[PDB]
Amino acid sequence: FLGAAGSTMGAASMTLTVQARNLLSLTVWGIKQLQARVLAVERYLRDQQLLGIWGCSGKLICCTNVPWNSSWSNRNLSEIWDNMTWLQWDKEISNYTQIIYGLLEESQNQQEKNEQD
Amino acid sequence: FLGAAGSTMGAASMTLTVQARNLLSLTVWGIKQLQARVLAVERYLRDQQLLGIWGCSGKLICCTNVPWNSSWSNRNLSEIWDNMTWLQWDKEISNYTQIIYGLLEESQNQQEKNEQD
Amino acid sequence: FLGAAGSTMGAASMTLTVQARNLLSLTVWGIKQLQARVLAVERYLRDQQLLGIWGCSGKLICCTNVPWNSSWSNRNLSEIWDNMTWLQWDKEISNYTQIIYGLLEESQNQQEKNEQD
Amino acid sequence: IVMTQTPASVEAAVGGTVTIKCQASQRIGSHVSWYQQKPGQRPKLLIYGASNLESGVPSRFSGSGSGTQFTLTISDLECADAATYYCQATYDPYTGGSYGAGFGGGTAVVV
Amino acid sequence: LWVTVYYGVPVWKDAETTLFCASHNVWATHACVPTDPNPQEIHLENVTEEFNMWKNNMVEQMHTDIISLWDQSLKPCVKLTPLCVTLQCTNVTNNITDDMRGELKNCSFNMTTELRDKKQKVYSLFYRLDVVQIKEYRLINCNTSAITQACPKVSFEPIPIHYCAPAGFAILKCKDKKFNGTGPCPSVSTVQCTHGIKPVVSTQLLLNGSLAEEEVMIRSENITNNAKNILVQFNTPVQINCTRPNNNTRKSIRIGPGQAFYATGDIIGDIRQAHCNVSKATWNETLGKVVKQLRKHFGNNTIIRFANSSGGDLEVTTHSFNCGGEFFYCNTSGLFNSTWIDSITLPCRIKQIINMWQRIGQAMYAPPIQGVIRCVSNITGLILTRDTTETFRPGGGDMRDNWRSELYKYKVVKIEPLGVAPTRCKR
Amino acid sequence: LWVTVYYGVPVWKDAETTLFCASHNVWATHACVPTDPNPQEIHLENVTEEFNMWKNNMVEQMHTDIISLWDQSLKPCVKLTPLCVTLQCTNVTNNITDDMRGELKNCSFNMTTELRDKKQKVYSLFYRLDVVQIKEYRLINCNTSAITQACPKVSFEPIPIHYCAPAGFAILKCKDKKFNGTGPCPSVSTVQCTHGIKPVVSTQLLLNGSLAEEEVMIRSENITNNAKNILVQFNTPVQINCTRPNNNTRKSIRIGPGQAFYATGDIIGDIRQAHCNVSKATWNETLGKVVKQLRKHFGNNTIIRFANSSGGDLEVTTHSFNCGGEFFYCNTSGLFNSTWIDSITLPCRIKQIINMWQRIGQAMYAPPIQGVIRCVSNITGLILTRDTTETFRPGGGDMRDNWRSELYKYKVVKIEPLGVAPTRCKR
Ligand SMILES: *[C@@H]1O[C@H](CO)[C@@H](O[C@@H]2O[C@H](CO)[C@@H](O[C@@H]3O[C@H](CO)[C@@H](O)[C@H](O)[C@@H]3O)[C@H](O)[C@H]2NC(C)=O)[C@H](O)[C@H]1NC(C)=O
Ligand SMILES: *[C@@H]1O[C@H](CO)[C@@H](O[C@@H]2O[C@H](CO)[C@@H](O[C@@H]3O[C@H](CO)[C@@H](O)[C@H](O)[C@@H]3O)[C@H](O)[C@H]2NC(C)=O)[C@H](O)[C@H]1NC(C)=O
Ligand SMILES: *[C@@H]1O[C@H](CO)[C@@H](O[C@@H]2O[C@H](CO)[C@@H](O)[C@H](O)[C@H]2NC(C)=O)[C@H](O)[C@H]1NC(C)=O
Ligand SMILES: *[C@@H]1O[C@H](CO)[C@@H](O[C@@H]2O[C@H](CO)[C@@H](O)[C@H](O)[C@H]2NC(C)=O)[C@H](O)[C@H]1NC(C)=O
Ligand SMILES: *[C@@H]1O[C@H](CO)[C@@H](O[C@@H]2O[C@H](CO)[C@@H](O)[C@H](O)[C@H]2NC(C)=O)[C@H](O)[C@H]1NC(C)=O
Ligand SMILES: *[C@@H]1O[C@H](CO)[C@@H](O[C@@H]2O[C@H](CO)[C@@H](O)[C@H](O)[C@H]2NC(C)=O)[C@H](O)[C@H]1NC(C)=O
Ligand SMILES: *[C@@H]1O[C@H](CO)[C@@H](O[C@@H]2O[C@H](CO)[C@@H](O)[C@H](O)[C@H]2NC(C)=O)[C@H](O)[C@H]1NC(C)=O
Ligand SMILES: *[C@@H]1O[C@H](CO)[C@@H](O[C@@H]2O[C@H](CO)[C@@H](O)[C@H](O)[C@H]2NC(C)=O)[C@H](O)[C@H]1NC(C)=O
Ligand SMILES: *[C@@H]1O[C@H](CO)[C@@H](O[C@@H]2O[C@H](CO)[C@@H](O)[C@H](O)[C@H]2NC(C)=O)[C@H](O)[C@H]1NC(C)=O
Ligand SMILES: *[C@@H]1O[C@H](CO)[C@@H](O[C@@H]2O[C@H](CO)[C@@H](O)[C@H](O)[C@H]2NC(C)=O)[C@H](O)[C@H]1NC(C)=O
Ligand SMILES: *[C@@H]1O[C@H](CO)[C@@H](O[C@@H]2O[C@H](CO)[C@@H](O)[C@H](O)[C@H]2NC(C)=O)[C@H](O)[C@H]1NC(C)=O
Ligand SMILES: *[C@@H]1O[C@H](CO)[C@@H](O)[C@H](O)[C@H]1NC(C)=O
Ligand SMILES: *[C@@H]1O[C@H](CO)[C@@H](O)[C@H](O)[C@H]1NC(C)=O
Ligand SMILES: *[C@@H]1O[C@H](CO)[C@@H](O)[C@H](O)[C@H]1NC(C)=O
Ligand SMILES: *[C@@H]1O[C@H](CO)[C@@H](O)[C@H](O)[C@H]1NC(C)=O
Ligand SMILES: *[C@@H]1O[C@H](CO)[C@@H](O)[C@H](O)[C@H]1NC(C)=O
Ligand SMILES: *[C@@H]1O[C@H](CO)[C@@H](O)[C@H](O)[C@H]1NC(C)=O
Ligand SMILES: *[C@@H]1O[C@H](CO)[C@@H](O)[C@H](O)[C@H]1NC(C)=O
Ligand SMILES: *[C@@H]1O[C@H](CO)[C@@H](O)[C@H](O)[C@H]1NC(C)=O
Ligand SMILES: *[C@@H]1O[C@H](CO)[C@@H](O)[C@H](O)[C@H]1NC(C)=O
Ligand SMILES: *[C@@H]1O[C@H](CO)[C@@H](O)[C@H](O)[C@H]1NC(C)=O
Ligand SMILES: *[C@@H]1O[C@H](CO)[C@@H](O)[C@H](O)[C@H]1NC(C)=O
Ligand SMILES: *[C@@H]1O[C@H](CO)[C@@H](O)[C@H](O)[C@H]1NC(C)=O
Ligand SMILES: *[C@@H]1O[C@H](CO)[C@@H](O)[C@H](O)[C@H]1NC(C)=O
Ligand SMILES: *[C@@H]1O[C@H](CO)[C@@H](O)[C@H](O)[C@H]1NC(C)=O
Ligand SMILES: *[C@@H]1O[C@H](CO)[C@@H](O)[C@H](O)[C@H]1NC(C)=O
Ligand SMILES: *[C@@H]1O[C@H](CO)[C@@H](O)[C@H](O)[C@H]1NC(C)=O
Ligand SMILES: *[C@@H]1O[C@H](CO)[C@@H](O)[C@H](O)[C@H]1NC(C)=O
Ligand SMILES: *[C@@H]1O[C@H](CO)[C@@H](O)[C@H](O)[C@H]1NC(C)=O
Repeated sequence: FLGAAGSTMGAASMTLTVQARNLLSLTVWGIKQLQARVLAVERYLRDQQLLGIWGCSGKLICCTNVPWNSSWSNRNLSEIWDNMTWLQWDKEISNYTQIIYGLLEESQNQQEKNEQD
Repeated sequence: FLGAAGSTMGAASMTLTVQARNLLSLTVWGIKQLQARVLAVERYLRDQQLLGIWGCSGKLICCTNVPWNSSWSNRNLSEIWDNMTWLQWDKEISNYTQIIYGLLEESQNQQEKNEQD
Repeated sequence: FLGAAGSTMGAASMTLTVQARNLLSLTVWGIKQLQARVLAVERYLRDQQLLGIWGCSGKLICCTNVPWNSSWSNRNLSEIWDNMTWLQWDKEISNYTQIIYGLLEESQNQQEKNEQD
Repeated sequence: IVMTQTPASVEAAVGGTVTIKCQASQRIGSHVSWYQQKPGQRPKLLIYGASNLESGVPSRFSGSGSGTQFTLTISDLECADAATYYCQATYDPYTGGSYGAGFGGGTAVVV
Repeated sequence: LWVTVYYGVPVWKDAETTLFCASHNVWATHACVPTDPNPQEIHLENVTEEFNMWKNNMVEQMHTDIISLWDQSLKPCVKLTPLCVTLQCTNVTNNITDDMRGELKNCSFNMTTELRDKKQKVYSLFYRLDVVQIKEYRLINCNTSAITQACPKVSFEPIPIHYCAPAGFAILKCKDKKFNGTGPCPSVSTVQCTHGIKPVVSTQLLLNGSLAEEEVMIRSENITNNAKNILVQFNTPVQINCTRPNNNTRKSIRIGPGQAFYATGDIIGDIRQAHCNVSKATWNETLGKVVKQLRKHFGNNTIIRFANSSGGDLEVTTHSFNCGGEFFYCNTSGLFNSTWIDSITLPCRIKQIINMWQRIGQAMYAPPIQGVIRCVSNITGLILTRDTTETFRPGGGDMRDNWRSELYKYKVVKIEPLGVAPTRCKR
Repeated sequence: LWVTVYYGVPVWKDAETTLFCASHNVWATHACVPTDPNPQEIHLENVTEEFNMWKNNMVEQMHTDIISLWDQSLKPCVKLTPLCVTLQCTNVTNNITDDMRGELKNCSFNMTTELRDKKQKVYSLFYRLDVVQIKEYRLINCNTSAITQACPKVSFEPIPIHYCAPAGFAILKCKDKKFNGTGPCPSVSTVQCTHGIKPVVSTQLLLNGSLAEEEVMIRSENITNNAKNILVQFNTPVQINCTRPNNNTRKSIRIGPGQAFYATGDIIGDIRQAHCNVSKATWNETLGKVVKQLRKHFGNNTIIRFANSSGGDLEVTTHSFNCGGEFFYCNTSGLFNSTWIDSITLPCRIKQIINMWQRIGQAMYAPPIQGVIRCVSNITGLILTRDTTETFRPGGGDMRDNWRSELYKYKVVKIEPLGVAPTRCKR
């Protein structure tokens, strides 16, 4: 059901409905199933909470109020969307994940709410 | 808390806030409670995931971009909303559920997103 | 990570992204962890279900169609937002919680849906 | 189920150089062999993988490539060394086998 | 005005949940969540909150879990049922001091070998406190409960654990010097996990706990009601040095297929009495501080008398000390012998058959430890009871009163993030 | 440009999770999730991924679960403690061949009856490998561990199981012929569940596993380091036919209320030695292929010598074969007897007292099976160790090195569906 099969980010961005569904889909082999079901739920909810707080809930593609900081990359969109595998991209900017996520939260709480009320 | 008590689809569509809430609401009778709580959560989340992917999240009534295919029914809306019990309706078109759901996902991913970005 | 640290409701309403995240964040000390994880999930989902049914999903601040009934309070907004700690406020109107919540559900099901379809 | 070849036909003077090129529809590492087929004869192997010649093959034949882009350079062309050259994928990325699995070509090299 | 819904509001209410353990040893378990190497503590400005150490359910959870672990860890061990046999037994006299006369006995008996059709004659040296005279003796508790030996590889060291709230919950800590057992305090902070608490098990004198920072604290329910225990927390440690001077050996005796009994062996060197040394001047200053604080509730010119103990069993009248896995029952008299208007040597006894949290129906046998034991501990507080002059003496009781002295600072609350307020806006 | 968030991105990272079982027998459990009758396999074009069979935690889970099941399934069975009695015992000579002289003994003993005040005199024929001479004998392990008989209704057949990842996780399979134990491979597919793996337990020769598809595969860590095992996977099966020719009977002897011991009975017909027949020509071609492949790492003109075994216990020096529930320890010599520059009959022994995964502290007794056993298996690979000439010989070790030969193709990964990229759009 996975992509990144030579699929560059442009094409890969269109297969999101598949990968988004396979996230949820007292014997030795008894208790283990209960523990495994709980784990699957936990991961699902953590991602949904982030989409919620950033205002991306219900969407596969979410444009936000955070500008791209050039310190995060050394390529043009015309280079990455056409030549890079989603998987390669994620590895290249992995060390900025926590920066972007914090900015995304502020971009909602303040910009779309405290300033809108 | 259940409807379909002689309630045709028109009237039944208005009671959705009740039925939508009763979905979530190491001894022999110890471990069983833990297993039962996990099951209740699992069912709740599966329905929420479908509403999310179809763009029906947060709504009780959701109009979509999928046209009704006449091959799915032999009745007018003027006949089913007034004369059929929600329960009867669900049984009559049960064999098309998987068709409609696949169409609903495409109607979002492509029509409301890949074509909007 | 908690507020209400002398923070009146005005200021407190701006820290919601923090408190909203710490809600999700067969040995004696084995089975207990499994039970505790299930509890944390259960509480998270109950609050999300209420936000969903009231049309407040995805938001930290949600204005609704329910008017404030003066029988619920003895103060002006100019008095409570500036002089009361969120915590004090919640205690003062705690006995009306169930009234407000029922009104909020009707304010969606009927006013935003049955009357919009 | 992998290779395509594009030059179709090339002419050169005696002592000159020509090149030909193949592409893979799927990445196949360095798993491309090359053949020389003279008219009326069964084909001869020139190259094992993208960078390796078979013993007995003149040093004037050489090549390289990886992933999906592969080439063959034939220098010091000898008079009347005319042949059709071909590419073969020696790796099947779908089944995992490593054997000739798809073949194609056509170069009309004339000297 | 209109109703506006807010989510993530900083509101909490009192709650009871189970707690997570964070951190081979009998209690350590080695199945706890690794702790946060850089834990956070969040101060709450202008927050006053009410705590009650006597009604704190964290105490009950510590008690329940430690008992359950005791059994989960020691249950899969060798049973000693075959030792409930008439013993032939006489006094050890070969190389002893006067203080040890009658303390040890050399017992011998007919016991099952690897084969069930054969018997072996074996011997073990037992402490007087473990046998009952019927030269014929019975082991203590062969008429009351089954005896299981503890597994020799299991450590009894009081390795600390931390309790952590589940997401959706938090633990509030009362950071307030001079705060007694109950009431509001103006200094509160939020933590997710507690400080590490060592599951130290003792009676009369609390060992290796936390210290008070400004003054000796006297915490009790009521005070004037003399049916309650007084927990006294020192603001300075008193160092106590305990020893078991005899060099012991041990024997492994097969009691049937797959099992062996750890018997005591012979003693190397002369036989001396176990004892604890409490620094004397330190102890005298420490009690003077306790007295000055006690007078605040009894009168500035009231005589405060300290007595040794009430009558009772060893678990009541002697200090209970568990170190190295050995079980000591110390005299604790001479420490409490004054009216208030070098070292103190406390003779101490050793017992191997233990009845502890489950007072009846179950017994555990502490196997011998070879060599000599030296143990140094911090006295951090006292358990006192009260009787012109007030009389106080060492008390005791269930472990809950000792463990609550490390949890008096914590309360469990739940977070209620969803609520409403009137605003000038509308949908 | 602006940050755009994408959800459901096809991104994965290495992960360790527990796996689900999908599929009365001792391992089958009959509490697994029914498998998908039409499972999917999804090919990943242009994906190269790195696998390492020696660091694969799926091996550790198989090992841990199979051991836990062994005990969960055999724990609630009759204990044989009463048989640890001096036995009076002499050789079986009534109708035997030369190869069996001294192999079986007729033992008799005094054992507990339904009533505890009465004894019965019973007998059983034991294999030499199960007793210790003290005409007086002890059973093996009555001086080491408790012996519990396996329940007679429990099957030991190696019924295959499938491992399945939890939602949010996936298993990647390396579909690459000629792929060795480590490194990247260009052919990867995604599955949710593994192929079925039979929990076959053996030593020296791997039975009933998967075959290589193009060439005999030689997989090892290092190769040049002779401290590591070499796993050799055949691309063709070698058929091996094992038998236990004696027609046995069995007896049920009550050992007290609610319990009975399964004793061996009398033997019908003459007594012959158990043995295995390996087709000879097939075996000779199979090793020739192994040798041609071994030379790739040792030299084209290097002599490859095969020796029978190192010294050691039966679990090391003989082939371990479990079939019908009977436990065989086969000679495995003559199969490895060459330098490389009809059938082979392997004499085989039978043992009933088993010490397997838990090497000490526990023993299991295999009850007798009535009648005659004939078993046909596929040799799918070898466990070899290495010592001008290289010398190789059958090896052994913990079961993890045998089970990893069926899991070398799999890796567990986690899905990380949420991430960002710069785009020409904005909110
Ligand atoms: C109060 O805290 C002190 C300090 O942690 C505890 O003392 C420690 O006790 C353990 C157990 O007896 C000692 O460990 C042993 O050390 C010997 C080597 O000398 C080793 O052979 C044993 O196998 C074992 O590891 C530890 O050294 C000792 N620490 C110090 C600094 O002396 C004391 O037990 C605690 N009090 C109570 C009542 O629990
Ligand atoms: C390798 O695979 C083969 C084929 O599955 C295994 O052989 C099978 O072994 C079982 C157990 O001994 C046989 O079942 C028995 O059959 C008799 C009737 O003949 C019945 O009375 C017993 O109650 C039991 O059901 C099974 O027939 C046999 N299969 C074949 C085709 O002969 C072999 O055991 C595996 N090797 C190893 C080491 O596990
Ligand atoms: C059960 O079915 C009956 C009809 O078969 C429903 O009765 C009618 O309800 C309508 C309102 O929807 C009224 O205007 C009619 O006058 C009723 N008929 C009679 C004879 O009284 C009845 O409402 C159904 N039950 C429920 C709960 O909907
Ligand atoms: C605790 O309460 C005090 C007042 O009782 C708050 O102090 C004032 O805060 C405002 C800002 O909101 C300042 O303009 C005033 O000058 C402060 N007063 C003084 C005397 O300095 C205090 O901020 C509250 N604590 C918190 C965290 O909000
Ligand atoms: C694997 O990579 C190759 C290129 O290295 C991709 O092949 C090209 O795909 C484009 C469409 O995106 C076609 O227009 C080209 O003609 C293809 N090249 C050749 C030589 O055929 C291939 O599509 C990638 N695999 C996947 C699944 O995307
Ligand atoms: C007895 O109390 C002393 C004093 O509090 C403890 O020694 C301190 O330990 C902390 C670490 O927990 C160090 O940071 C201090 O520097 C130490 N102070 C001194 C004077 O040494 C001692 O560890 C306690 N002993 C026991 C068994 O708990
Ligand atoms: C308990 O033992 C400690 C040592 O572990 C004793 O303190 C030491 O005393 C010597 C002098 O005899 C000094 O040289 C050391 O520097 C001291 N060590 C420490 C850490 O202070 C202590 O006196 C003993 N207590 C009792 C009551 O006997
Ligand atoms: C508390 O101290 C008193 C006074 O010493 C103890 O009473 C007697 O003490 C003498 C030694 O001076 C003993 O020989 C007597 O046997 C003690 N009397 C009794 C009845 O035992 C008193 O026992 C001490 N109490 C405790 C619990 O130790
Ligand atoms: C021994 O190996 C043979 C050959 O691989 C196995 O027989 C094949 O079994 C598959 C089903 O798994 C069939 O589709 C093939 O047609 C069979 N081939 C032949 C030649 O019979 C045989 O089952 C294996 N034996 C054991 C015990 O595993
Ligand atoms: C192992 O047993 C098989 C049968 O289960 C033997 O193969 C059979 O041999 C006879 C001739 O004696 C043929 O008629 C059958 O058709 C063969 N059957 C099969 C399935 O091949 C095999 O030879 C025995 N192996 C050894 C080493 O003795
Ligand atoms: C490996 O083979 C050698 C050679 O046969 C074995 O050595 C001796 O073999 C003879 C039979 O030819 C026996 O009678 C001797 O008892 C064997 N010697 C010893 C010391 O046992 C050798 O034992 C074989 N090794 C293994 C593990 O089977
Ligand atoms: C105990 O008795 C045995 C004889 O049964 C003797 O050898 C041993 O020395 C005695 N031990 C002591 C401490 O008296
Ligand atoms: C053993 O101790 C008792 C109690 O003190 C004493 O009466 C008896 O005489 C002692 N026996 C020996 C041999 O010393
Ligand atoms: C062992 O049993 C014999 C039976 O004759 C008895 O005389 C002897 O005193 C017993 N010995 C012990 C140490 O109990
Ligand atoms: C065991 O014997 C002692 C003898 O002092 C007695 O006090 C105790 O009550 C007895 N135990 C039981 C359970 O009867
Ligand atoms: C603790 O302090 C409060 C006042 O803050 C006081 O009312 C209460 O009685 C004190 N507790 C005890 C046991 O004296
Ligand atoms: C206690 O003090 C005495 C001297 O009065 C000394 O001989 C003994 O060893 C000390 N014991 C301990 C445990 O320090
Ligand atoms: C403590 O020691 C004294 C001797 O000073 C003794 O009289 C008293 O009985 C002992 N107390 C206990 C509880 O052992
Ligand atoms: C208490 O003090 C007196 C002296 O006033 C002394 O004789 C007695 O032995 C002391 N008691 C203890 C237990 O040390
Ligand atoms: C202990 O305090 C008493 C007064 O209560 C005093 O008489 C005595 O001298 C003091 N002893 C020491 C060692 O300080
Ligand atoms: C074993 O001994 C019994 C007598 O106790 C005899 O009847 C039986 O035939 C013997 N069995 C064998 C195999 O020698
Ligand atoms: C039993 O076997 C041993 C070992 O081979 C042999 O010495 C003995 O003589 C045999 N006994 C009989 C009765 O054959
Ligand atoms: C059974 O016990 C008697 C006791 O007199 C003994 O003579 C006999 O040898 C024992 N028999 C067996 C088979 O152990
Ligand atoms: C049991 O006896 C055998 C005799 O050969 C010995 O090697 C083994 O070590 C003994 N078992 C134990 C646990 O001592
Ligand atoms: C497996 O193949 C890689 C190259 O793809 C090589 O580097 C590695 O050494 C090989 N493994 C062994 C054990 O030789
Ligand atoms: C092995 O081969 C022999 C003939 O050499 C035959 O008698 C025997 O039955 C065969 N055994 C098996 C298990 O096939
Ligand atoms: C295998 O059989 C040979 C006889 O050919 C024998 O010498 C050797 O000791 C046996 N090996 C084992 C491990 O039983
Ligand atoms: C190994 O081969 C030799 C002949 O070279 C033969 O005599 C010997 O018995 C064989 N070894 C085995 C175990 O079959
Ligand atoms: C087995 O291979 C050897 C060479 O290593 C050869 O001499 C022998 O004849 C072969 N035997 C069979 C049955 O093929």
